[PDB]
Amino acid sequence: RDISEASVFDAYVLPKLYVKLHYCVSCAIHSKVVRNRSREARKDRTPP
Amino acid sequence: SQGQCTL
Amino acid sequence: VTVKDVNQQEFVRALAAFLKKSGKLKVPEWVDTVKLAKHKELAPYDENWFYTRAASTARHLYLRGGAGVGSMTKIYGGRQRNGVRPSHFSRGSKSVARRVLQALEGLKMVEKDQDGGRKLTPQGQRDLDRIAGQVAAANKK
Amino acid sequence: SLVIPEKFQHILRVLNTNIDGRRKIAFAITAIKGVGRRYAHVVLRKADIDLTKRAGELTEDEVERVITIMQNPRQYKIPDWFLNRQKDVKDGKYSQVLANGLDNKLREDLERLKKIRAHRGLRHFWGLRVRGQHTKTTGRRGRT
Amino acid sequence: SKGPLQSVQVFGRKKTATAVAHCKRGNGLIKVNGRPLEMIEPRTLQYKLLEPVLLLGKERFAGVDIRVRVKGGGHVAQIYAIRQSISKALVAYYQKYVDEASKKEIKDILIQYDRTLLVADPRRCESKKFGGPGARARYQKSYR
RNA sequence: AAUUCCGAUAACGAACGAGACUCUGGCAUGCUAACUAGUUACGCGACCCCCGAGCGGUCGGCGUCCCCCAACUUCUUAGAGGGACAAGUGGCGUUCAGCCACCCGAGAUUGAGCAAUAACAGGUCUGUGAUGCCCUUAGAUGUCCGGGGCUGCACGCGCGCUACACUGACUGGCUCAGCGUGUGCCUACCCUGCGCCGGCAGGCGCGGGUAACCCGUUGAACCCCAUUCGUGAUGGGGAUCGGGGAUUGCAAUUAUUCCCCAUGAACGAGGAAUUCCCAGUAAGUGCGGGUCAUAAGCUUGCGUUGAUUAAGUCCCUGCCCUUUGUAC
Repeated sequence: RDISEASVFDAYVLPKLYVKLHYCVSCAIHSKVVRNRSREARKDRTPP
Repeated sequence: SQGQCTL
Repeated sequence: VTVKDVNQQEFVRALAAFLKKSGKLKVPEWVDTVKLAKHKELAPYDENWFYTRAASTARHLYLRGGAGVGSMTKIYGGRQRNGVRPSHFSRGSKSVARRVLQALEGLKMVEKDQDGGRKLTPQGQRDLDRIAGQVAAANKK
Repeated sequence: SLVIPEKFQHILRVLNTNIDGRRKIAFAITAIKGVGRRYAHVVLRKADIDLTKRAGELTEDEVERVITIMQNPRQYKIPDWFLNRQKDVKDGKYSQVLANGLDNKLREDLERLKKIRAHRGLRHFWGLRVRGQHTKTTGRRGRT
Repeated sequence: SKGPLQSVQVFGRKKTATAVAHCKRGNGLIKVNGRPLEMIEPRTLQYKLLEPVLLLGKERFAGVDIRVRVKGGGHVAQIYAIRQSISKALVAYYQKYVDEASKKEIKDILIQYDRTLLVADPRRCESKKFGGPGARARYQKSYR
């Protein structure tokens, strides 16, 4: 909103930043992503 | 991030 | 009218003025060189403190009878500040108002009770009621 | 309550020390080391001088009588227990010491305590406690 | 007319402030220990004391009389104990001896103004619990 | 708040712990009956206005246990019972558990004791004539006496008190308190009232209480009112020191403490950085009991004054549960 107020454009500009992300497993945990799962937990998939 | 206000 | 339907502050001031006008209350030798209370840091600010306190004392004796030295000292206690140490409570003094109750005895307004203490005489009660009526009349007009 | 009273002095230089005239008579004479607040009240009562007026409005005759009361208060049959020093060790006379007199007497007592080599005198010379203080946390300001 | 023993006595409490009202038919005198209602020590809170007088009809408090005696409480507590005493003394008298239609309207007016005129507040002093100077508080502690 | 409860469900019956139970305050114009308490009146007296006035107004001044010279418990408390259980209306909710608004209601979350197995190399041998082992034992580390320090002092650390002011402080007056201890086997030592003397702590004579009976209607403190000081480290803040006296015991100097006159330094709200607190709460402010020959700046409680902040989360620091790598 602070940028939008100063924006000249008639609400036609919405730039998006898309960046590929790659973490190995030693620091995947530190990032907090991939928290450890339960014994039946492992057999899962995407999450929601 | 303390639930002060009430995205 | 009784003494209840008049202002307490103005009634005390009027009685103190009446005692000053009469000039018959007994005055001790130590007039303006002693403290009224133990807790105080200074001598009484204004003169006639003997008359003003005698005026208030006669009023307290009117409300409650059979009051002696121990009863009076509880009443007039004062907030004793001891500087660095936490402050405590100090009872009223003893000897000075013993001259007051001897002064009232000299003026024939207190009488020794059957078991102890001093009780209001008809002369004292009559005087307190008429000055109360004068106070009420002055307040109205 | 006069607008501009005559013979008004902003300060007074009696007893070699200035007294703040803009304050009241009962509270400006207190700069003397022998005259405090309560003592100032009782002497004014003895001198029957009104307390409303300040130190700068009192006449010369009133000031002189106040000074005389200061110097010899026991003459006016004031209570003995009210005196500064009572029952002096060196003399049997009862009197009050004022300003440099109080300092002179105190130094005479202090040098006397040093000569006798008593416990109070030794710690006074050492600059320490006397009245049962706890120097574990007492004396943390005036001593390095 | 001259109906004897037409008196009702009510009580109110505000933190152990026991105020008793002895209400009967009379000229309209309200006294506390024989001391007038207006001539009370808290003159600042005198308006609060006279609130039932200003809210209900002065004719009603002239037909009846109230006597208040207090043994316990404080200063604000005692004023409210007396204030609630005369309010429910008038309510009790208006319940027992006069038309109940007016009893409903005065009760409705009292509730509309402030419910505390009739209810005794349940909240009392809460016992202190060890570990801190107040009942809920804790004595400040540090790890080192 | 809660594996409490509800539901899909290989769990059903249960049990431990929350819960539940027990302690104190919240109430009927309910009961029982309380002179060791009050209320209303009764026959008085003291008075106030006033004609002799008025069913006038106050008395914690008299008595209604040798009495007919009256009863009752609303207020003072001590026995028993319901009332508050999300019960009733509305909304949210898998229409279930549960959550919120609302009316009648003394109160719509009133505070506390006990509090599952077990882990602490948690602390106490200085709590017992509970104790293992070692240790000085007649120049004892015992018992007996006396004195000294346990407080010392350059410096840092915890909880705390006093204030840095004008909503203030000083002087004078006025109006309210409850829990609660109060004369002891060995143990002398209790609470105090009344009256007098003394400027004050204090002293002297006369009594009550082994206790709802006396202190004590516990006339406590800011608080309510009137005067003074008026932005000046200014009567306030009062640390340290001198002198005088009583207090307690044998004894107070290395001052138990207290009373009067005194010197009268910092203290313009304090950087980091943390703690406690959500309703009678915090906080102010006192006052009891524990301590004691005398005692509190400690501690537990009882009060009077007594508000806003929030009904939220795990952002910082930590616990619980599961999924759970793991030679632990």
